[PDB]
Amino acid sequence: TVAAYNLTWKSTNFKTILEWEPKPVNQVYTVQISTKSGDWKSKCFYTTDTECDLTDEIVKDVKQTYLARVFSYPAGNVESTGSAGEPLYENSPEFTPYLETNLGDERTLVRRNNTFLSLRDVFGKDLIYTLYYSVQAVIPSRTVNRKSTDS
Amino acid sequence: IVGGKVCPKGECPWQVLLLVNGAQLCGGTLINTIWVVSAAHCFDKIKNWRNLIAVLGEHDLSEHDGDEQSRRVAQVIIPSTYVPGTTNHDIALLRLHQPVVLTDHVVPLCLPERTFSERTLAFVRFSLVSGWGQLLDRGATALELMVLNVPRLMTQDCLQQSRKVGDSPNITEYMFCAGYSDGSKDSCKGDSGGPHATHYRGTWYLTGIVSWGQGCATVGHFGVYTRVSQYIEWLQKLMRSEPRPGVLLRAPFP
Amino acid sequence: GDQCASSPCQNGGSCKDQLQSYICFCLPAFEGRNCETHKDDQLICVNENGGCEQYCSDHTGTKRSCRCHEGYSLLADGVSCTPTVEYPCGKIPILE
Ligand SMILES: C[C@@H]1CCCC[C@H]1Oc1cccc(-c2nc3cc(C(N)=[NH2+])c(F)cc3[nH]2)c1[O-]
Repeated sequence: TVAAYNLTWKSTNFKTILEWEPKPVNQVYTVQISTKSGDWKSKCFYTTDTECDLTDEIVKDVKQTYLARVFSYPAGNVESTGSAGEPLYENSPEFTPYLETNLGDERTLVRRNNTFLSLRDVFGKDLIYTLYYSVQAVIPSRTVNRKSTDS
Repeated sequence: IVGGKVCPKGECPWQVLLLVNGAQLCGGTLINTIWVVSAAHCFDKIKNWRNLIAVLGEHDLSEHDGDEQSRRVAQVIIPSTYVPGTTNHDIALLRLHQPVVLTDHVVPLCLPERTFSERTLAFVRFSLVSGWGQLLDRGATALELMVLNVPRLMTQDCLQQSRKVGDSPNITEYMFCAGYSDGSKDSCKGDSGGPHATHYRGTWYLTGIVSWGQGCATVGHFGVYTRVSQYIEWLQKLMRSEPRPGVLLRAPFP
Repeated sequence: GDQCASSPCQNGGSCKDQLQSYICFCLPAFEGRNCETHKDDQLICVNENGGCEQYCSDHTGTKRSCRCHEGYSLLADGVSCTPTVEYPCGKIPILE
């Protein structure tokens, strides 16, 4: 079995997908996501895909930092394990939705009481826009992806 | 236990204390009124086999209150694969001479089904480890039972984070690591044999046995626990066997 | 699918166009880039213990069955267990 590599997070307005490599050759992958002190939850069970949508889990607490890992199982033997009786896996980067998702009134993939929240309902005063003095959304208190793009 | 807290009286009802001639030996866990699970190395040097006792209901080693029960250990069964002096196959199943009575201070910890353990418990992050062992490496052992919540790690992550040498064996499939690498918390000497219990949807189960590590709370190190999921078959089969006429018994493993 | 133009969002989702990319706002029961996975079709034991309180068994072409530990009995709902003894294991009496 080979371990996945290049695990990346692709996130815009909280829609979060993890992507990795390789394209499997007779093997499947399962993903587990957690917060540093939470239990791991599995997703995309035994898939051949190289991406896993995690939105549902990260929008529960966008202010948490999540960590994810991808397990690689030979196809046919989803009970394969390595020398230490565990499945081969690789971890992703940590991701803190609130400080790392990309931006584009707009609604986000964050839901509250079965509905969706919007950019301001989530970034309240951390969100400002620009004109020149066209528009761009900016969250000046960020480290990364502080501005969005324009329209 | 280093960096733990006192387990309030009765919150660790499965905790066993093994004594040899009145002296503290190791900890143990109660799986049912007559069977206790501990670590196999705790009996590497026992020559006073009929001076081995288990205490349940125990909390405060100095004073005596009603709650404690003592039973002699009739048999100690360890894997045939354990080698005296090592840390692999570090599990011991003890058959008490008479059962204990269950009370609010004496309750067994459920011994889970292998699949449930491997598949669900193994991914619960924190479990509690407890004992009356040293409170710091080479420090003073405790008097009131101590308990600590430790995070579990998959070996890849353990091997990846731990520092290269010391008298540190390998992490086999029969072990697992849990703990902190910043030397703040960990299990220690005196806790050996005791439990690593996981709480899953209202019940607690036995996932590990306190086994070994580099010192206690050594920086760049984690505590290593016997992975009980690998012996459930073995345990259950033994707890249904008929008494055979030895005190130390090495039972076939697998 | 291609960005919005080719209605990429399945099972009732709505597409939002981005910088070429799009985002699909799925419905409560589906997730995935293109709202393609049905949350309601992964009732297996590796998925949050199949929803079972204690033990889970997966079965060929038939739903998974939840079970209990000795001293416990499975309840009506098919997932929960109740103790049928005084001191059921893994329970702490003073916290009961
Ligand atoms: C009671 C037996 C009698 C035979 C020789 C070893 C002795 O037990 C021990 C003697 C010295 C140290 C330990 C011991 N240190 C330990 C350290 C750790 C840890 N770093 N988390 C642990 F989990 C268990 C330990 N057990 C220990 O369990």
